[PDB]
Amino acid sequence: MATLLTTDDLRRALVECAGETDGTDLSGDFLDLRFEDIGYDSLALMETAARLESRYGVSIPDDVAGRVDTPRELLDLINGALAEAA
Repeated sequence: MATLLTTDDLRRALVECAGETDGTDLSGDFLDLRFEDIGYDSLALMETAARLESRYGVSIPDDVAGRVDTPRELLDLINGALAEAA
């Protein structure tokens, strides 16, 4: 359905917040427990994503993205937003 952004892309966007970290299982997956693992409630990461998209150029989906509980959701969010943007 979409193939604009990539999983590795969301990774970098999330590293900007925490570059250094000796606690991450990046040898199999990082979505099964990314938002739940760290303390990133939908109320904290909300504004964080609001600015993260300011550079993307795509629309401003703060509602659906604001209530993002899982990490993989954020990726599929900006992705579909870019496809429709064009």
